[PDB]
Amino acid sequence: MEFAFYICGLIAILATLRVITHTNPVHALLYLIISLLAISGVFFSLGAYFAGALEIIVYAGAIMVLFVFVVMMLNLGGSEIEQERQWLKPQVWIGPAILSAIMLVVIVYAILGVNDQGIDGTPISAKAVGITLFGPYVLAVELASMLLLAGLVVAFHVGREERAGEVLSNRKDDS
Amino acid sequence: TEVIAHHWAFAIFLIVAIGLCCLMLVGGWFLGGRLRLSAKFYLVAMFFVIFDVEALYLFAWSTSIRESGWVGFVEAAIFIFVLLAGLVYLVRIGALDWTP
Amino acid sequence: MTITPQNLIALLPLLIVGLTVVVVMLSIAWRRNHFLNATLSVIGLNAALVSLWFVGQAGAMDVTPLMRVDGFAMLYTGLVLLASLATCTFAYPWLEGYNDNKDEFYLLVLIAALGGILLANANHLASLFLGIELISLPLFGLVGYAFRQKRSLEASIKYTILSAAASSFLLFGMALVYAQSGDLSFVALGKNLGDGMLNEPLLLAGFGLMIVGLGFKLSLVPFHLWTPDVYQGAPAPVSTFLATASKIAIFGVVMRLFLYAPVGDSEAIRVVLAIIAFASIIFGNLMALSQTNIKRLLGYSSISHLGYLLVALIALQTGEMSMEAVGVYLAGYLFSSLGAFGVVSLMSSPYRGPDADSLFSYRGLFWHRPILAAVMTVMMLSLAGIPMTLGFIGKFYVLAVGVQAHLWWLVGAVVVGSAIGLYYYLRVAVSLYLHAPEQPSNWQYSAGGIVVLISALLVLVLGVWPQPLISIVRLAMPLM
Amino acid sequence: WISPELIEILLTILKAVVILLVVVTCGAFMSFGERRLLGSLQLVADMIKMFFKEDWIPKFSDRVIFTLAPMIAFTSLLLAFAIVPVSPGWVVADLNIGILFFLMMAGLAVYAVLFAGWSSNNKYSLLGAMRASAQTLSYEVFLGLSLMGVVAQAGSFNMTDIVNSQAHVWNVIPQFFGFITFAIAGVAVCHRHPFDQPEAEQELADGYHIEYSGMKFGLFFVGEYIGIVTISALMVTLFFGGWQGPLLPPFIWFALKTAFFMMMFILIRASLPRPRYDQVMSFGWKICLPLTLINLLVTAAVILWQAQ
Amino acid sequence: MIPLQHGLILAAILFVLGLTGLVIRRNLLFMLIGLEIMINASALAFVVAGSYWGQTDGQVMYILAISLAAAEASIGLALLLQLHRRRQNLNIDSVSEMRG
Repeated sequence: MEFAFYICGLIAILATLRVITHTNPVHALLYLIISLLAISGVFFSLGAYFAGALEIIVYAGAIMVLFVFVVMMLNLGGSEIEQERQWLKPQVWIGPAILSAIMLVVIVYAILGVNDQGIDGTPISAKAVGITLFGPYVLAVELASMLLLAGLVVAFHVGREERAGEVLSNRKDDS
Repeated sequence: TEVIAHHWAFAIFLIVAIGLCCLMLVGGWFLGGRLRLSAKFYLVAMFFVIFDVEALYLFAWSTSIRESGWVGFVEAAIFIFVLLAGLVYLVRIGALDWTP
Repeated sequence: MTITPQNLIALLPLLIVGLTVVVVMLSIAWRRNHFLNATLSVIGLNAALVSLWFVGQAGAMDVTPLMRVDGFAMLYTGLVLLASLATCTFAYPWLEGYNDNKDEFYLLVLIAALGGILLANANHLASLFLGIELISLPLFGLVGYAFRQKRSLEASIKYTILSAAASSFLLFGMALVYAQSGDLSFVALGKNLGDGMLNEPLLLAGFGLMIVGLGFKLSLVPFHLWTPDVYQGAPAPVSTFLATASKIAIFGVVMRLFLYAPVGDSEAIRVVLAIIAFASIIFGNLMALSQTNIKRLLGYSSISHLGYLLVALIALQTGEMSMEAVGVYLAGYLFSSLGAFGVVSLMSSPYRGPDADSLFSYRGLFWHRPILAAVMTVMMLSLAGIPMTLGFIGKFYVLAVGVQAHLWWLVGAVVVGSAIGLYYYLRVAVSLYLHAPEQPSNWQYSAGGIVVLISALLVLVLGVWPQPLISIVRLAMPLM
Repeated sequence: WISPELIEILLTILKAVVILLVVVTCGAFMSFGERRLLGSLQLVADMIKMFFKEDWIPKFSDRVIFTLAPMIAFTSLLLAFAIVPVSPGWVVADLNIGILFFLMMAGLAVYAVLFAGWSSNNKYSLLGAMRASAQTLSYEVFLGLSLMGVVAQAGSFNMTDIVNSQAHVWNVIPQFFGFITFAIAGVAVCHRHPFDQPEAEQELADGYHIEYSGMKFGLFFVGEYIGIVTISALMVTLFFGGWQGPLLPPFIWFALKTAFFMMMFILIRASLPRPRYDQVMSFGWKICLPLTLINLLVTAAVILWQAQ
Repeated sequence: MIPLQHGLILAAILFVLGLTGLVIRRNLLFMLIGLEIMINASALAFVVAGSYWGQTDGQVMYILAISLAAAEASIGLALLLQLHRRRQNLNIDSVSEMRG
């Protein structure tokens, strides 16, 4: 399982490249969905079966669901921003791209110089993650439950409606 | 010499399923001649997401249920107690009822 | 490793804070009351402080691979707990004139206090990551609690996006140092290397990305650009909390990481933090010069004070008193920022709706509330490294640590930054005594008043007599 | 190039293709079976008619996700069936994550409804898609816990270990709460009759099946039914005895139990009326989720009590 | 079979592309999308690091990463909904009322 890993990585890079430089956001979210699927295939190819199954269960089955839910909810197509077309102008495109590409070349120079023992087999199943999830790492999942509770409280308090109606036209400053 | 055959069977199953759907679609094609929805839908999607990520800890607990003793049961019990406290808080505030 | 019944004693403040979290949440569900929930949160934090005393009665041990509890952890847990208590006592009068729900604030403050306690106890990379995220994420709804207002919503947006970016940076750096060293523990980050091999590329780059994330979380240069907007937009108790407790816990876990890991002997991370501390002190004192708003000025002052903490941290492997100096300066900075932001919170109480602009206008503060002006100018003296205050004791400890290990550039930076800082510090101190061009009977407003005047008496007493603070800091010594 | 390993591999490929064709024709045939229970060549005639009809792409829509929503609705819950073992030597997937994979497929099932709702350039179809997607999220949240009851009883995720742990006692009787929660979640996610068409409370909401004509509608028409037959297969292989029987062959037993459970689904089609939307969401959030969490805690205490 | 360098380079490339899409784009929704790209890249790097040494800590850090991603996505989407309901636009350069 090495050529599958390489092709999944290549189409993941391609899919997120089409994510970054797209115009309408629902197609970009679809490209991110297939990118998450490819990274899940990468996770499967490295013996992390739980990680890839989790990516499609959680990251592609719940998080992209939230993104498309918001997009399909408030009805953006990117209106008044597609016609501007700021990201497909070059004087904004060279700067951050070559800066973050300098970051890319320096961090992959930092990647090299480490001994290569290779990715081994022995796929770590969910049983090992379970036995090391409630052994040494108990407080991790307890306070992660507390953290998820805090995130739910924050986002519910910030983003509720305060108005009655299952169809609402947009008023400025909520009437 | 059996798991390779199983992986091959999985591969041909997936490939021929998408190929069957593609050929079915193109055989159907060939022949013949400012508003806003709501905020409670986003809220229920967020409830689904948060409780699914807590369900992930329950997912990983369910595989190692026997190898972890009663102390792991106690830790998962207080985890589930925190989960149910959050759920009953959501029930009692009124953010979970629909009332259309 | 398993957790023994006697290991539950060292876990007690975290369990008490979690129990008061679920008790407060059940009280919100059952009744939705403000005073009862605030009293429950205060009682839970006080019981956590008595539990910290009970921990001090017990031993200091490694509870799990995630957490090791010792005197350093006890000191930072106590500081975070009393900062959260101060945040609640400053937030009740602000929430008294609030139109929407006013109990999720206490819930998020309690959860962020739990995150600060986890960071105080963090002996692990996963524990560090979870602690800073448990600090960051309740603060999103704390900053955007007054999301009806424009500026609080903008500050919440900026804080959320930049904290997500810095969390990604920290996570990638932690992944790099896990790829380099095959153990996620603090003490085993360079144990597989030796004989001058310690300056390896992958470990150094991962620690650089971790430095980027923690420099966002400690308002260092040039990751400090979130500081004034977040301080200004957030409510004043939120500014108090994310100035004192969050930054105290993040610097505590940074000090524990740089003490326990053997990368403190590396002469590249030390130089990078020397440059960062130099630029942080100099830049923050420079942009705090021409400031009229008090919250932005306090944010730049915080940038300078984490710069002073960073120069106190550079000499950790040589000065032998850097942990004590950092603890004393953090006690002084905590009390001084607590008093200043308490004056800011009490004068900006209640909320008075989102339509009215929440400008401070500290000029003429003495002519209608003299005690608040007195404690505010005491904290303004304390933040400048001026004597008869505890901030001078902290500055003296920082300068002694910097000059013990011969950090001449950093000592000169501290001197120049303090000389620049006292300009606007005493400018605010004078301006709160001038004549006002234009221009309270409740029990909890009085409670905030006695809290800030107790902070003023504490900094005055420990400025004229710092010896009990030195005794209780040196008694709390981490296990080497 | 005649080698017995290649012969065995090609026989496994033949097993995969015959199980795919048999599940497809099972769904297609008992579509007509349900329509009679509410002439097997009538579906062949319908397929000929649907093949000889033009697919309409709306001029206000796009030619990618409008056709990709029925793609998801068919193939996601089609490859959900690859997990199911019908016999010890007639299985196509023996991978370790034998329950998480069905969770992946059920999580991706909402994409079809959402993409169809946007693809139909119609506000009412979008609102109906929002209602249906909210319902299926609100039930697939605890679908996982309903499966984790049996997973915790049987130890691992592998369905072979599940059906070998069903040797002494089937999991239906110790866990009836898990059985009813999984039945409810599978009814709601696959859009079965009681948790179906949530447009009944608003006339500003319309279905996502509208503006789908010909093959793109037939993909949904066969995809929901392939989904209900693979949900029935999941149900029998988890809670009932997978391929387990005294005398008749194991695949005959599997077919008999699957047929029994979709005649039970026909009984569901006949008996209960459709509840209101608020009642459906309130049920799925307040009753089902604490009950399955309590079921997981109870089966944890049970399996840790008699562990000797 | 697979060197660590290729997997870490893939994760680094994803992190670079996510940071680039976070910087160069004015839309807040696309900024959150890029943030989740960097979170997934760091999680992928942790998964490769855990799979190289054979330990299960990489997958646990992946679980913590996706829990943070879920909660942060919920918070960012609630903030995006509030920004749309108040400002009626999603230009991140528009909400810049705080000058130095």
